[PDB]
Amino acid sequence: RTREYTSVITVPNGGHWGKWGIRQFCHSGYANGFALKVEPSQFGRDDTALNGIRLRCLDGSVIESLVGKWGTWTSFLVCPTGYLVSFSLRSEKSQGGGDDTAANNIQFRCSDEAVLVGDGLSWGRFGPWSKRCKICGLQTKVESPQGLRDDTALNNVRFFCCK
Repeated sequence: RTREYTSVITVPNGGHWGKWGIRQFCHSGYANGFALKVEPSQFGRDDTALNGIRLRCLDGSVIESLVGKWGTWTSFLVCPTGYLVSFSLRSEKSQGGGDDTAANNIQFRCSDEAVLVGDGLSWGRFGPWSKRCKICGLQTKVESPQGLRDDTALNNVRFFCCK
């Protein structure tokens, strides 16, 4: 890895199908905001999944990891004061085969205790909060990124922590 980190923060819900992308980090400091690549809040088009998470680092740099090709990017949701420290994922439960457990939405906790809920899909439930640390990078697991709107979905995400 280029930037050094002390640990990885993960959550227990969230899919297992897809390929992990490249690990991206803020050049300096931590991230204090995020945006999402989601499909416009319209009706008819069957529900699918998030196609990406993108963080803003207090040093104006923006990072994402592996992104899907569908949906549009929302404006950023920024920390009132600190930086991001913990995240929770919204996902439906599954079964043996149909592992419908892609990530539907995400909410973060900032260092000042503010909670920022992404404006995503609202199907499923928020699972437990990951542990807390100073978020400086991320890595995304996306199923068929270049695929059809059909099975392209961000399945999981993990963030890296810095000193």
